[PDB]
Amino acid sequence: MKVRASVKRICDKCKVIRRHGRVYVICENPKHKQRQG
Amino acid sequence: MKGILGVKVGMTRIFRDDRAVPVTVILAGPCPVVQRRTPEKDGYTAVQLGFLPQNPKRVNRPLKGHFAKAGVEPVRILREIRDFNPEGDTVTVEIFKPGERVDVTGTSKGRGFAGVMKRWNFAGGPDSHGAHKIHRHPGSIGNRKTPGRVYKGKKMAGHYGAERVTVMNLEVVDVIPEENLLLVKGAVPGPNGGLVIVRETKKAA
Amino acid sequence: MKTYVPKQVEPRWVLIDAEGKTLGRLATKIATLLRGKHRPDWTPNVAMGDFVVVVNADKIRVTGKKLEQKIYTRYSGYPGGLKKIPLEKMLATHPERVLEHAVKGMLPKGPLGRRLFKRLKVYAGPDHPHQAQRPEKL
Amino acid sequence: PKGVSVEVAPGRVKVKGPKGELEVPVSPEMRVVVEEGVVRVERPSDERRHKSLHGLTRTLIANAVKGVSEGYSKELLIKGIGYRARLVGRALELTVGFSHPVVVEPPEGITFEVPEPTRVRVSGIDKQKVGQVAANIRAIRKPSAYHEKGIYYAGEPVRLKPGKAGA
RNA sequence: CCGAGCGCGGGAACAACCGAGACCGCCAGCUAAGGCCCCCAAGUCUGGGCUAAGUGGUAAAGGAUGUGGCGCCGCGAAGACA
RNA sequence: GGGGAGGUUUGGCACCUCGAUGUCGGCUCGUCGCAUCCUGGGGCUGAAGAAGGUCCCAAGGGUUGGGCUGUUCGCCCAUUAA
RNA sequence: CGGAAGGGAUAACCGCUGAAAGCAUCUAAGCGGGAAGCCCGCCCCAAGAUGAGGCCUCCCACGGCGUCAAGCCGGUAAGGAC
Repeated sequence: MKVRASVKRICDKCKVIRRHGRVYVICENPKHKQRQG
Repeated sequence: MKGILGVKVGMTRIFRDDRAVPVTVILAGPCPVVQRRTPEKDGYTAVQLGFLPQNPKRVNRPLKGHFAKAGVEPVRILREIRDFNPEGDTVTVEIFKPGERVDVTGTSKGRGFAGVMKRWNFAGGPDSHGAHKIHRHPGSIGNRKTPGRVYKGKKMAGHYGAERVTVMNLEVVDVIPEENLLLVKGAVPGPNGGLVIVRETKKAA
Repeated sequence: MKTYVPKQVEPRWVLIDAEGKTLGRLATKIATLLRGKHRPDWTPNVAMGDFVVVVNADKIRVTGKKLEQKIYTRYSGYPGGLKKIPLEKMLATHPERVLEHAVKGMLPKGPLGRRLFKRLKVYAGPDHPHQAQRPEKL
Repeated sequence: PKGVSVEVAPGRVKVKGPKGELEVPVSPEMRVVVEEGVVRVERPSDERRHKSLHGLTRTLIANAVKGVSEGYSKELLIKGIGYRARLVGRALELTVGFSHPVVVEPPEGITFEVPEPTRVRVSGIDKQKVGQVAANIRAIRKPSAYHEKGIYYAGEPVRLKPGKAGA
């Protein structure tokens, strides 16, 4: 994942936080460190 | 950010320390301070600085024999150190001590209208093969139709000489009060016996 | 008949606020005044529109993100000479500009449109040169 | 909020306690007044921005009171090997994974204090600027570094295999 | 429709988009298209809805706890979401 | 298997130019672009360290010299943080 | 000998107190770190900066037509030039 247009909730222990302007997806293991980009 | 006025002399190599040093000397001499400057009625913080005494009739009129202290005029008249408030008296040379680094300002001698090689520096080219018609020439300048304009400031065939430059970071090794001289790591701009102001260096403050 | 021609009218000075006013809404008015268009004796070709000195510009207000957003461009003929300063810093250094600018593009442009801008003298303050009348307004 | 010392103003609740006083300027939007012995807060309407600001501010000033009522309990547990924490004069001189001793200096508004080298204690009389410097030390030496060693608050380290996974 | 209407006014400028057929004069009235904050002529009119991006001020499949409004099926004072 | 963007390539079109718009590479002189090759920083890593991979921000400055071929492209050469 | 040091705002990103939505969050209020990038410091030009700026001094009327209105004409004083 990590930076991409498509960004899911994948693993339930993730949240979508519209932070600093744009969509992210944060968790514990930052291997799913997604981001609308 | 203190200062001093000076004239140029010498360039050598004084085998001081153990190795050798290209040594340019300057005479700061009795170089006057004849008018301070203050914010409200100026806007900065400054002092005018005179030089070499030989002025009789050819000068006259305002003098600033007025000013508030006369002292007559040099003949190389006076310039201005910025951000500098002195102790008062006509400063000399010993303003700086052997062990400091400084900056030095002066005119570059006149090489006038020159060729682009001896200027910014270009290339020209083909001594033989190509032709003979474009040895010392710029060749190109700008694009075809768009622009169709010749770039403003395109390093061009022009003047290169009677200008001026301030050099940073030198190293004054000597200074003789008895005759008023200041000896630096030879780098002086401009010809011998000309105009040059010394001021302190810049580095981390 | 034949429509009337004001003779040499006297130049009436004024004064407007600054602080609290919206940047653009202000000039809109201000402009009109620089020309005779408020006057019941306006004429295109003469410029007799009121000398608007302005006080405390430095406290001009404006909407949205324009503080940061808004970009004041400047381009020397030198290739790469495009320098864009933001409204932000433009307040910080010589803010008076920002008004004079928003303004200077609300006039027309023929040799007198600029004569008219001379007919305007803002300061960031208040203060001004108390020359005469300059009756405050709103 | 007993022996506190609130002080309503236009949009700034200056509050004194047995330790010090803080100023907590929030938007006048909603309702800021002290009444009957405890402070209150209430939105203008059921509106997104309004609602949010109402909560935000309510607990902001709520903590603000508790801060001068002593809200300090934050301190870092430096786990490692050769990571020693010392305190000389005004400066805490800890010496961690960095080749040199880390020079920390208790500043204006809070008071640190190093009990033993294993762990640094921070008495923080300013709930805001407190977690800031907690995070400052924890980000002067980032912990967990694959296996261990660094600066932990107390948060359990997520592991990751050691001299392995280097294909 | 131009060409032959580069004669007119909108369209920022533009033969053909919109409006509209120029015998001439006028320092006279309405009105078209667009338009009324100032270009530039006329409402910073009136009244209420949406949006926070300069979107407006020109892009898709697709994506998200962006925001307003509508609807559906449990949970719940027997006591719930967390 | 879908959706786009770009206008370098390769093509389709034949509106300016047939009372001329002199087509290749190299010299010289560049300047812009960013989808960064180098140099910062940072994210993640099937990342111990080392070095590596990949993704985001970032053009300020830099982008070498010889062999073959007219040749740009290419390979080689000895190198370089590149 | 020049690229410095350093200051100020930032990207991507890393963080602090903190809600809507009792819990969470790096944010929607506020605040901190963070790049060879941005502004400056640095060198140079530069008041034709029509807005001609500022400082320091230096010289000074009626002499013949303009009575009231701005000029016009002949030499002078600081001066400046051939």
